[PDB]
Amino acid sequence: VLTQPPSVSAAPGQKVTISCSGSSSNIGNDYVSWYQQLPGTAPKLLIYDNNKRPSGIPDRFSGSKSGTSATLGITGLQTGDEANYYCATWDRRPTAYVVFGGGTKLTVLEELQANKATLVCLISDFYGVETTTPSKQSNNKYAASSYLS
Amino acid sequence: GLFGAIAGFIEGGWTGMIDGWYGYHHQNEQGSGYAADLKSTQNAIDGITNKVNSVIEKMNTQFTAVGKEFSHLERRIENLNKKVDDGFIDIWTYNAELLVLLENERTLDYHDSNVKTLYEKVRSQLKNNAKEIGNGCFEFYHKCDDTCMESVKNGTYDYPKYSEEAK
Amino acid sequence: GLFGAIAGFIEGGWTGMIDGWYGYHHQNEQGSGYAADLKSTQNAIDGITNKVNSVIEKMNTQFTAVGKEFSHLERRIENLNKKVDDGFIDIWTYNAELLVLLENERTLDYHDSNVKTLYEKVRSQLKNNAKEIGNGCFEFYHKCDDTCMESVKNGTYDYPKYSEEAK
Amino acid sequence: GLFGAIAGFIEGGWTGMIDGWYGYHHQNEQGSGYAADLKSTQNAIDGITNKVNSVIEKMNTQFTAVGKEFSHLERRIENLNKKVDDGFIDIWTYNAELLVLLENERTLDYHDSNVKTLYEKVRSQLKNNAKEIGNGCFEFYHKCDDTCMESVKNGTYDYPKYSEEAK
Amino acid sequence: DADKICIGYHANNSTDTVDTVLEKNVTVTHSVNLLENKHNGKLCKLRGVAPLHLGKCNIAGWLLGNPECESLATASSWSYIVETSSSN
Amino acid sequence: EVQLVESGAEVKKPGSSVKVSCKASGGPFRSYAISWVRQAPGQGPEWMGGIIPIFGTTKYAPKFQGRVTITADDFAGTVYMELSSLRSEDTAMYYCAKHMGYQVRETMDVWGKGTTVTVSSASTKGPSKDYFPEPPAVLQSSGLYSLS
Amino acid sequence: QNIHPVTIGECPKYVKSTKLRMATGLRNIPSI
Ligand SMILES: *[C@@H]1O[C@H](CO)[C@@H](O)[C@H](O)[C@H]1NC(C)=O
Ligand SMILES: *[C@@H]1O[C@H](CO)[C@@H](O)[C@H](O)[C@H]1NC(C)=O
Ligand SMILES: *[C@@H]1O[C@H](CO)[C@@H](O)[C@H](O)[C@H]1NC(C)=O
Ligand SMILES: *[C@@H]1O[C@H](CO)[C@@H](O)[C@H](O)[C@H]1NC(C)=O
Ligand SMILES: [Cl-]
Ligand SMILES: [Cl-]
Ligand SMILES: [Cl-]
Repeated sequence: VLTQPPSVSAAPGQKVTISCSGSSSNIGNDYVSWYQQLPGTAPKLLIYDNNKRPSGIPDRFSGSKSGTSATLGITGLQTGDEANYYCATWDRRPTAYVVFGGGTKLTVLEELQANKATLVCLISDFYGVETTTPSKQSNNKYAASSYLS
Repeated sequence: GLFGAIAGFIEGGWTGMIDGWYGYHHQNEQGSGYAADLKSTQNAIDGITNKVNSVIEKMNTQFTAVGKEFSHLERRIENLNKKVDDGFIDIWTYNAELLVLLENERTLDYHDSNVKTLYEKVRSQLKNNAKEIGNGCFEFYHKCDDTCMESVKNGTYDYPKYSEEAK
Repeated sequence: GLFGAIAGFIEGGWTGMIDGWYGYHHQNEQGSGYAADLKSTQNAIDGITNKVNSVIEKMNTQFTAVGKEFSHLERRIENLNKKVDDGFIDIWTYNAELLVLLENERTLDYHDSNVKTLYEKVRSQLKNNAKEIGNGCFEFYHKCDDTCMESVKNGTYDYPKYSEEAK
Repeated sequence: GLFGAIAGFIEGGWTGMIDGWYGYHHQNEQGSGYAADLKSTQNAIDGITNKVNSVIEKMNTQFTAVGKEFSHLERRIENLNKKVDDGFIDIWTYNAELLVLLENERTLDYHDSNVKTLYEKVRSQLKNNAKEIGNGCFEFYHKCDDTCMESVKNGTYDYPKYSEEAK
Repeated sequence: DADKICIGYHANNSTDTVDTVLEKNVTVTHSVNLLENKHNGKLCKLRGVAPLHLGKCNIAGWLLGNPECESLATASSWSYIVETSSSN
Repeated sequence: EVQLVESGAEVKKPGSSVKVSCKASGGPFRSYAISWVRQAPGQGPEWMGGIIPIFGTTKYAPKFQGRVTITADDFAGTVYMELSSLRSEDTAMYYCAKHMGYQVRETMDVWGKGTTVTVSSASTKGPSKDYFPEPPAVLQSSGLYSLS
Repeated sequence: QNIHPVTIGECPKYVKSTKLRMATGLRNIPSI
């Protein structure tokens, strides 16, 4: 597999770099591409053949490969650039296939009559049992839920 | 074939070259193998897919076309209607069969030209650093390791570098 | 192209050769320039004008062909008449479009063959008094002044005369 | 021709080669003569007979198709029937004439390719044991008696045997 | 000194053939069939709209109201009309 | 440009199989390969396999080797993906993406909008609490969602 | 299609042909 740092952060206007490290079976002997992924949308190609950009990708995106490590670079960091970034390459390991990196997140700075009874404990306005993961309100305060069957 | 390559001076095909239509088989001390030529296989796949789409687009679909009924006192227009229906079928059958016959001939010649173009490209690269031994093979006068072979297949063979290293 | 010359080993065209379709660009101490090859441009213009005239002559002009009127009790022959008119239009549209598609392919290949024929003619003339440097250029081993260059373009180059004068 | 041989670098034809379409004329101390190349003439006769049969088979015979009679009150369907008959004749006339025009061009180019294929076969055989003197002739550097000439025309010329015997 | 490279082309074990005017039954590595010869042997709905089968009756019997065609009195919409050789 | 349009969402039980499709604009024959990529929630993409024009040959990732079948109806400009012996872990968004050329490769330059496949032991049921496919909610061990 | 010249809907063009195969690849020569 390809290893990337799990998470990187920077302030607007800065340059960040996302490293992708593999082995001699993948990156060390084949080309590397990069994809950007925004919530709710499909992966978008940013870099192909190590360092080439498709039409429509701005100048501030760039890539390179050194031996076994590839590297994505972004400059003039914008709020719209906060997404997940993935490297991909052609692994000749066992049967050949396309392999993605782990990913790198860029941050910019009545019922009791049926012999059943369930508990209700809500929680919001923050910043046997199932538990709701902390979603995001329009308020921008964290909300969730929890129940003990 | 019109270009003398397929079933020509290259006597036959390669079941062991699986990744494309035209390519190389190399043989040096490190080993041997096949490799398709991507750039030329791609250009042909462009044209052939285009050819097939062209045939499709020219034969617009037939919509609802049912027969008609005539009385025993209307046999002249009955036979006229039959004459029309049969006539057009004879013509589209001719058109369909002829187009496929002619396009099939051109498609085969097309592949034959593509192989010949590839062979002459390599010949133009290697110049007199290698001996044209017929059957489409070049025998090198210098040691051509894997990097050397890889550069021939990329079109960036270095004729000056090896002209001094001949055996 | 089927002959590997146009967009082939001759990588591109010459906006500076204005007097014809195929020709030469020379370069010696006196100067440089373009010159169309009259004899081969003429042969192609013969054939292409002939091709265009052939298309014209095969499509005889349509004379007066107006529609017809039918009553509410004649819809079978009304629809038959419509079937006939539409059918023939579909067939001449197919014929017209197909002829132009096929002739366009042949016309381009034709030009490609003409360039390759010209290049091989010169190659056959110069023999080994000049070095084939790819891209369609020959580099001379002897000084080739304007008279020398003019004789190459006339097809009367003097291989014995210059074989003794190599640099 | 698209292949530069017929009416090309081989300036003309041979009324004295009577037994085939393409072949050889040799000239050594014992004598001279023509000889058709059987294998290549046969392949062409295969294809051309096939071509002619293909044209035949695509034009199925016309069976009984007589006219019809109409009264002075039936001129719309009379003219419709005339429109149909004339229309189909215009279309089969176009089909027939166009097929023959296009096949004639391909047939001539076909012969041109066959001659060029033969010339390159011999060239590939003789390699540098003979001098390409244009017009399609090879001038030998060694004595080539009748057995030698016969082996060239069989495709089993012995380039190693004669490379040591050059004059 | 025996290092060599050869140009060549693909082959496989396909047995499909094609025709040209010059030659018949040419085995080629790849081809497409352009001609459909297979049907399902049934009369179906046409884009979710079932046809009108007239059965024992013909056009005249349907519209006039022959006693044998009460099955057709409910016909409102359809995609095509089907008669048979027995529709008398 | 090119439009890749996947077929609708699917909800299937474990051990069954699903056949999704991807219809491409233009053509209908294409000169570039098409492969399928999926992505489970909170995960990176994983390639599944692809198919080559004219040659029709396929390559599959080792993880799905043995239970995925990619096919193409070039006259209908459509490519299919059939995945069998479904596990709950197969719940993901499935994309078709095209390659720049005719070989499958790390470079997919245009993607479809994706379609979802949900694999749960549950069946559809109306709410009373205890409803299945989503019309924030949480899911019990039952596979049933319960909201508030 | 060669099934029937009467059609309802969106059908292929009817022809009387029995074979219509179009080469996409090259001449297959596996064993020589
Ligand atoms: C292959 O050829 C391209 C030019 O077409 C060149 O840019 C590239 O560097 C070459 N690759 C190698 C390994 O020489
Ligand atoms: C050009 O060639 C013709 C033969 O085609 C010849 O008669 C003529 O003398 C040549 N011109 C010159 C200047 O050599
Ligand atoms: C002519 O060539 C064939 C091979 O094509 C060979 O078998 C035969 O012996 C040759 N004839 C002579 C006289 O060498
Ligand atoms: C081609 O093959 C078919 C089936 O094997 C056969 O019926 C037909 O006669 C053959 N035609 C020719 C010209 O070989
Ligand atoms: Cl061939
Ligand atoms: Cl061209
Ligand atoms: Cl000619």
